Amino acid sequence: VVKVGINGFGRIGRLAFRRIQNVEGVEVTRINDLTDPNMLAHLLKYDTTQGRFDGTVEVKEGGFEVNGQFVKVSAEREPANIDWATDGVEIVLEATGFFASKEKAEQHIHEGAKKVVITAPGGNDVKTVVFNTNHDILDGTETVISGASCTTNCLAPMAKALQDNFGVKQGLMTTIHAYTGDQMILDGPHRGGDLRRARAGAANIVPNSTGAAKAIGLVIPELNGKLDGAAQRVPVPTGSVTELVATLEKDVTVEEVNAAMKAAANDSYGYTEDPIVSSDIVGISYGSLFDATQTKVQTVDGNQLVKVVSWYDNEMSYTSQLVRTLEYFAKI
Amino acid sequence: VVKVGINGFGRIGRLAFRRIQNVEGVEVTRINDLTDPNMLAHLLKYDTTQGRFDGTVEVKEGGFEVNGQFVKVSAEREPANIDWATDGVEIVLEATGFFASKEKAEQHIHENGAKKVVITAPGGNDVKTVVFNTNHDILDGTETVISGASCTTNCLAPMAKALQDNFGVKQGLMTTIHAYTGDQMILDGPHRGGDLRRARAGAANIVPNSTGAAKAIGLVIPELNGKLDGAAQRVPVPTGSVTELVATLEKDVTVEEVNAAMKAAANDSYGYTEDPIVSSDIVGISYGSLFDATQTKVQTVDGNQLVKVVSWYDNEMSYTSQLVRTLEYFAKI
Amino acid sequence: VVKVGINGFGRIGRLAFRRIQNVEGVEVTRINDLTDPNMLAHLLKYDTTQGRFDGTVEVKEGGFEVNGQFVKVSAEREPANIDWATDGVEIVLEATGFFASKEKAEQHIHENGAKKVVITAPGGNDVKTVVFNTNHDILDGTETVISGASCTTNCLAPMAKALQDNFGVKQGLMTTIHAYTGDQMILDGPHRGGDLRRARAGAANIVPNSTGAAKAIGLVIPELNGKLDGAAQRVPVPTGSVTELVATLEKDVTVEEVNAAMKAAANDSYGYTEDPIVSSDIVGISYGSLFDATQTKVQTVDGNQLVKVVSWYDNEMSYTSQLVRTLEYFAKIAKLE
Amino acid sequence: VVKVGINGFGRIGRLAFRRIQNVEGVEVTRINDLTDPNMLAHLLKYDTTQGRFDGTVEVKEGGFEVNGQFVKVSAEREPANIDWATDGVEIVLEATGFFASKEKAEQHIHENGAKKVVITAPGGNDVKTVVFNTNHDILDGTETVISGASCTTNCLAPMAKALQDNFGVKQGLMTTIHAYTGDQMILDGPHRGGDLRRARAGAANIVPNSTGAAKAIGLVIPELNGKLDGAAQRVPVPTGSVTELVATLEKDVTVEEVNAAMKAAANDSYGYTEDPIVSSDIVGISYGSLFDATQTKVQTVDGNQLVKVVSWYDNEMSYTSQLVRTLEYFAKI
Repeated sequence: VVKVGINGFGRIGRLAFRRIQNVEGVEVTRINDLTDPNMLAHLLKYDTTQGRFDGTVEVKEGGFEVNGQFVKVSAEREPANIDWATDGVEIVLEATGFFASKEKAEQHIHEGAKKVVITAPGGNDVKTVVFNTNHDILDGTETVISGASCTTNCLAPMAKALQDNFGVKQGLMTTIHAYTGDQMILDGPHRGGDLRRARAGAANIVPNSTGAAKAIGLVIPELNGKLDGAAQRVPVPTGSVTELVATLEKDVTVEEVNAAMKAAANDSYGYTEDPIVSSDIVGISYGSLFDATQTKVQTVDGNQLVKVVSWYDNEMSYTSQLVRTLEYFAKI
Repeated sequence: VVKVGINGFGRIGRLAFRRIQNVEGVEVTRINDLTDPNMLAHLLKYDTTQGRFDGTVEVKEGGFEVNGQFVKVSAEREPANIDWATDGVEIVLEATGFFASKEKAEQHIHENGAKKVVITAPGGNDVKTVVFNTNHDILDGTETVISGASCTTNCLAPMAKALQDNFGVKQGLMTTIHAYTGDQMILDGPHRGGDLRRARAGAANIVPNSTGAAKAIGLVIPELNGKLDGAAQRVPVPTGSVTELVATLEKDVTVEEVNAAMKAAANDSYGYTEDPIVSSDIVGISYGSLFDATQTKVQTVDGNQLVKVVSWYDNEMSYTSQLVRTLEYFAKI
Repeated sequence: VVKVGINGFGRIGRLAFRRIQNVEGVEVTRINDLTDPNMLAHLLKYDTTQGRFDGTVEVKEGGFEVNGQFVKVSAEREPANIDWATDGVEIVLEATGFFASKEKAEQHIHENGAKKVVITAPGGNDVKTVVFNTNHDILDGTETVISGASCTTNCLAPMAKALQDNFGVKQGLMTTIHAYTGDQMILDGPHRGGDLRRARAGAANIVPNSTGAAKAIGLVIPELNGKLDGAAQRVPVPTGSVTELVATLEKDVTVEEVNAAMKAAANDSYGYTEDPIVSSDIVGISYGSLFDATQTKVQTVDGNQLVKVVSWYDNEMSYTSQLVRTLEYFAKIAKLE
Repeated sequence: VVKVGINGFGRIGRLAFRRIQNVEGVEVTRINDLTDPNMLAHLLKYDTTQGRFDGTVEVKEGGFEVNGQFVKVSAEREPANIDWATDGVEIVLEATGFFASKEKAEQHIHENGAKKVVITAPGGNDVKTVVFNTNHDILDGTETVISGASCTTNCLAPMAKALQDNFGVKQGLMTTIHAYTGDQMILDGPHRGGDLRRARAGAANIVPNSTGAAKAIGLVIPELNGKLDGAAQRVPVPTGSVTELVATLEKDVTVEEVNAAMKAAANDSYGYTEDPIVSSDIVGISYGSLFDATQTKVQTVDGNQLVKVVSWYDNEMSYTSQLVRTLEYFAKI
């Protein structure tokens, strides 16, 4: 029974919680967010995209009581004074976004938590892990690691599969992504200065930058600098799809490509041949779901351009990955 | 030429600036906002619901150059620190929503600056609230700070008044199927105001919500004071709203009389149709309120009646048009 | 077990089918629809609003295999040519919309056919309209064809009923902030029914629309006959709706009084809540109506009162849940004509 | 001067009509549609995505009176029964989608018929495809029936030809993040064409969908025949689209070089922009395609380059604008 502690109860934090209620070896014994508990309890009970909470949530003095089981809920501002140990928390899921550094993160470790999985990007100190793609790089001596981004978790299994089977020369990625909470609901000043995220998110197709373009080299070394992309935010509250147009070190057919993805299938990387749409991936556990129906292999004058597509619930897919990385990193 | 100053370049502020461009005799010579001029310029040029700006917008030293005309853009945190006079501003449109009291608003008014102020919100105790063409005749010219009511009040006012002048209103409940607003979360998250419903994804839910238009209609129509109440259902539409009013009248009526009466009350602020229009059809209109005769109802049961009247409005542009009419009028009084 | 047959595999038929998988004494053994089987199987496995099918669906020779069970799927144009008996179907759910009359509906009831039919269309003359847990007591079992009312009525009835039984209703006006439906155009175009409002883009407008719920509510609650009337405002939500009733009562009341009464009338078809929920929170619910105590208003002005009560409902699964609950009951109270 | 007749008053037809009201020397004198005139008149006046009609529309005996001018509105099912010649119709905009072939579209050519036809869909074998400002120079003026291509083709063409004429195109793959259209279901249900993806709620999903603009780009830009292939992702926006093209070129290039080439190729049909716009900012434009320099990508990995260019476009109005540009030229040619 791996005891988890969540710091930051946003979309990712709350979904992390939910997902853990369905994973056997793991369970949350301590939550720490700055928001008013009644507010957090309501948001956990009612979710627009992920649906009602599977169970019951009742506010109590120390925290909540989820399905006849008390869960401590604190509102500590600094990792320093979060006595995770009192509740038996051995791993901490840092998802507030204010501790994206090796230093900030380590604060959770005193005696005190033992290991921390960061949601934000790593840097020199932190290793970036996309479960079932490169969690093998973890030896056990790590204290802080990153679960990478939602987009990386979708692109990795797919790109790795292209690399391992045919070898990738280079490629460009385009993600038709759902709008996120950092976009304006209506045209207004985006405190980040982004002239595009300042526009109404659910009323526009909004071009936007991506980090999974380069960061992909931190998960799949042989691809370092080989891939680049962008995104197109669209009016869907959750659910995304990644398109990778690549050039390979070997010629292929649609069937070969599709086959290789099926061969690479597991709990984190699924496979379909059903003509599905966005809504069909809301809430899945796969961090990425290859769509064989969208595969393309254009041949013109002996040269090929390969197109492979993968769907992913930018919310639950990403969360399922975080939860899998947690349970593993904790058992190391 | 009525010189206007805009404090707060948000949705209202920007649309107010836009409307003024098609109102001869009124010009905006200064905008005060804390946001980077470049961000503001961009938002004035490109608008999702109201369209591309009609003309040119350039960021120049000290402000903007819109259609060959210069507009100073300042970023003062304190109203008293805005020298509206140096730019010839005689009347300020308080559109930040941060100031809703006679005291706070009067700061604009001094010698280094403003002469008159129109706040875009319920203005407090010592402030008259005006819905153009409904009660602006109460302005004697001496007042310093006035209120232009709210977007919902401007829709409700002319409609309710027509019911009062023709039949007498005993009491009534109102429901506004309102477009979502910047006040709501784009995706489920902690709402800074603590509102558990505004905390929900605004463009993906029917969201029940309180309002005070019907409750403070007495500030516009004294005879209705305390006679009306309501709420709203926010829906996945970026702009455009409808206000339904169910009430009890003193005289018995027919669907025909209520509609005829509304039509007679029609003017530049209160429109009238019989076309089965829909919400997008009112986006950007100039009427502060548009009565819809196709949705009228007069239910008679055992001698007693319930009358249902409906009016459309662009919670953004309808309101804005009303604010400009009042600015111009108040300024010239 | 009540063996049900579905005729019309649209939103209603498919959801009735999913709901039945969670109801023990009922199962579907025959589906009849003019659509290519593969298309239907796909729409059953995947659903934009009600989610992924709970289990497995495969196209097989002559029908589907759903959760390890075979279900025959035919495409008979005429009810007369559907051997419902062959599959053990005792009760049929007529949801195609093309057999909304008693005479037309009875075509399912032949020798090698079904015994009882429940239409999803409105009823009226020789067809009783039934809103389970509100007026299913009007069924004696001898009836051949009955109606399960409309999505709107199954929401309104339990609420209006409580107001009547406890305080007495004089009159009232209803407005439903309703999700857009399949009869609306996805983009502005000629609506085949000639309706100028349903001709407009359903997911990009607040669209006024007329309902008959309030008018024919008397068919379900005789006392309220002619006492109610209403309409709707279709809004940009693929599913999930809310009904607001505004009425005058026989006696004075308080918010607590009204809410408490609604809570007292709560059961499986009529839930009660006090949480400031929102539209997406009732998508997929099995309640036929969910009273929201946070929206109640009792306005008292100069001695007179206007009472406002609001109930949420998934215009799809709530209605679907009520039909299944009516199918099962009608099937077992069933007496051979 | 040029009198146009419209057959099929759906989205394309009604927009062409509107667009022509703002085009000098072109007037619509005859409309033919099977739909009831009152429903058509209503759809012309009110439009969710393109806004209220610029003027007045009134139903009259045998037609409409638009902005004071009468227009004949008939409902003949067979093209042979439309006496276009009576109204002075010299050219016909065939948009019913039921005569997308030379011999069929030709049924419009007779005594009381027209002299030329422009179909709004891939025309067939003996029909030329035309994207104004990129290849209308192939019109000799003696053709009877021609095609204005598709909405995506009018977007992809100029951009694609700019790359060909400037650097030489090897191959490329297109992806259009497209607005949902009339052929998608508003809610999940059986799609008439058997398409399992178009059967899904188009205003509530990202919907992968096949296209043909890339595979048939050769009918407009010969050198590119068979070098391009694509697909689309329909998203929840009522109108407004953007085309992404990833290709390999004959020459090495830089971002600046590509953008500059695009700017140099700009004109009335092909726009250029460096502002970080969004889809709604594109609704209603007259460009057949608008290149966005802010989205250009030129990736260089070990000496090999992958170029990505992007163009916005209103799948409705951009394409409509192209159609009337072509209609006018063809008629005068």
